[PDB]
Amino acid sequence: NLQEFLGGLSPGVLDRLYGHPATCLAVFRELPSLAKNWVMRMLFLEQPLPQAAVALWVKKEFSKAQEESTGLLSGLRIWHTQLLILNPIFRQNLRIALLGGVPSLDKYAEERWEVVLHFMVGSPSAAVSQDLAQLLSQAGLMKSTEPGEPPCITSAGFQFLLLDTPAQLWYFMLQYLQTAQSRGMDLVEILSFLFQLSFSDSLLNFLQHLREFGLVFQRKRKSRRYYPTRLAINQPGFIVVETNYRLYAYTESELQIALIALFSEMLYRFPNMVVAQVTRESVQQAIASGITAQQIIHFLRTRAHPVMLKQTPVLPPTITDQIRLWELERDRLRFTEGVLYNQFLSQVDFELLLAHARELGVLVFENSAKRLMVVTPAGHSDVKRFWKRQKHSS
Amino acid sequence: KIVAYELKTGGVLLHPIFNPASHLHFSIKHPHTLSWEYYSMFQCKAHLVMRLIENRISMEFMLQVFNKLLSLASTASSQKFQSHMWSQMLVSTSGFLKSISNVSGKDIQPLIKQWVDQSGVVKFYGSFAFNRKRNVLELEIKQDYTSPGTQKYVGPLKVTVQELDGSFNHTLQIEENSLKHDIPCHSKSRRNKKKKIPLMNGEEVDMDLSAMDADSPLLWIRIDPDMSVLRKVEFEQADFMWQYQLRYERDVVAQQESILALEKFPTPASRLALTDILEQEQCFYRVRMSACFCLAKIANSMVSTWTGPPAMKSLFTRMFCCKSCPNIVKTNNFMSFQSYFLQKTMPVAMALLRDVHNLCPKEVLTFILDLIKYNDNRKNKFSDNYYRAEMID
Repeated sequence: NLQEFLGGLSPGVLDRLYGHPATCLAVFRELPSLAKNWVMRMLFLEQPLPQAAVALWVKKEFSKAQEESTGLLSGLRIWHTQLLILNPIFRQNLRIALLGGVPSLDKYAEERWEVVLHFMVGSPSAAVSQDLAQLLSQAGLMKSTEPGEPPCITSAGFQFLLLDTPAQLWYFMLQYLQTAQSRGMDLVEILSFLFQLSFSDSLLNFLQHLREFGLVFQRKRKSRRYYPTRLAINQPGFIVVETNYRLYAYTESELQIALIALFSEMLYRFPNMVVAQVTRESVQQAIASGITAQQIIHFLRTRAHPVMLKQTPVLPPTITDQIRLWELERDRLRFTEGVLYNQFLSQVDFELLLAHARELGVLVFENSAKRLMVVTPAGHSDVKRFWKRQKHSS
Repeated sequence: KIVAYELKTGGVLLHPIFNPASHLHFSIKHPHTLSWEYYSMFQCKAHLVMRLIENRISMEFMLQVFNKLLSLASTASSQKFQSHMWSQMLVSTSGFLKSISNVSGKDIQPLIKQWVDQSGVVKFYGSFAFNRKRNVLELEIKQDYTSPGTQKYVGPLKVTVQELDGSFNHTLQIEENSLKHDIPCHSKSRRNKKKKIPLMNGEEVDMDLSAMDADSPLLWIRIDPDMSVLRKVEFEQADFMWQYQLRYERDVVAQQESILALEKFPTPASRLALTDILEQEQCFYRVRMSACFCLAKIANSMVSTWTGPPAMKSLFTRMFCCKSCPNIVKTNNFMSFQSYFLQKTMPVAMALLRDVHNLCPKEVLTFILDLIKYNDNRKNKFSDNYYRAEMID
């Protein structure tokens, strides 16, 4: 979430990111319930106040809200104890932010995201863009390994595909920012634009990428002015599920049919409907590709036709249980690197060695009944030395 | 005794050649210049080297050597010629080796050259590792040959490995550049079924295999079990292997060395092992007398963990006191000669118990004083002087 993204930041980047135009307001809206009230209170105070007052300024009931809000805003570093006055820069910017100093667009965003997903899946016809392809490849959801051949889809790719559009886009933009820092694009400048949307060379490239994603559209041969789409700020279902593992989806866009075929066997395709079967073969194929039953169940539930909304639960218990059992049927091997010792002599002496590999992060599996500790070869030169020291101590 | 003396000061040189031994402060050319401790260790090393010659050339051939010497002497002892033949009553080293070579056809000149003419004992440091993939046991035996009393051994070396399929002997060739010796290991199909594990002798016993490793079949290893060299072994087993070697071995020197090596592992499984040794008649009595002192040392080391009464007290009241009165000792009947020795050695080890304050507990001192007060010896056919003297000790 955006709260996680902002919490994972340093004070030096935080105060700079608190730009005058929008950031002080976008981060304010994040404040879930009560911290808004305290920010408004001590927006006009130039004198810090004791912490005991803030502690006792919430009744005994519902105090956990007080502690959680205080911790969240301490992490955000909106104020400092100074002994709880707010940061002067944030106070000034917030005062400046508080009395101081379309139908075609949504369709465009939908179509652009749909073609992006078409390219993501193995669609022969899709929009071509080398920058988009390499960005998706380095986002961790795609791997090519051969420039001549079109890139394939990794295991995480299917999971990302089956996610809903809001979370899908949000995670995609999170990965975009994380890779922006890697490629060298300043994070603060690009981040501030997202906040400003909900109200330079790097800016131009970032806006180009956003337009490729379909969140914005200049509409004037790439002019300075832009008109953000609905997705920039941040529908009825069509699938009918039977009790015999049969799906009737009122789908005209090929994207939905492809998504359904990812985990179902298609039987018929009518102009305004398509018939598929959820069989062991298709479900286990999806599970092997990497999906888990939770994504499939959530996808079918969110794309649930209004006819089946009346029944509770919306998705039949037999279908849900069958999908879950099919996914459980498979349990899979793992991969790690390690080295094992033996002849550990005294018992109380083996317990002290277990804490050496656990603190360094090179321990995989321990055994106090046989004395059997696995150590990765990456930290083999540090565990052996410790063992030698212990032997010397005797 | 001899490895302690030879590592302490130089070494004992049987058969010197005329100084041959300059590492020690007296001359070994005459018996009246020898130190008395050197004379005692000389006789001790001489009879151990004769046991080694019996190990190479069997005991019946050895008794035939001695009978040939005695028979030459007794044919010599009846002549009247003034020493034409009376010098057959005098033995030498060359005559003894020649009589050995006459009766057996083997000469012992490497063994004589190593253990007589050379004046040193050997030190063995062993450690093992079990290779689960190739099912082998990789021993690692290194010698300390740079100490002042030591020498380098290059002969063969017997090792006895007790695995789940039984006890197997292996001969290792320990040349100068040798360090790793790979010996093969057998199955672990006596852990699949509960079957009895066969021992060094022909018998077999039920073992509790819960402490054993799941991947290794081997229960214990003994480097040079028959004491066929003049050696000091320092083997690094795991503590459960020492406990299995204390419980189920049919060799008293291995039970003694496992008692000696269990003092470094104060775990409660070792306390259970020594307590099961102490309760066990049909164990040799000098092993139980050592297990008393080992149990006292282990009990001193695991204070602030010890649960019930002090060590060996409940065991003393179970073995040697009345059933109706626990604190009154039974009247003295010393006719068993093994529970007499164990009874007179158990409070002596029990008095080495110490509390968290480093003072002997007043539960053991009161127990010893009640052993002294309630002592009645008007009924046995044996005297009480050694038992009362051990009570004062």
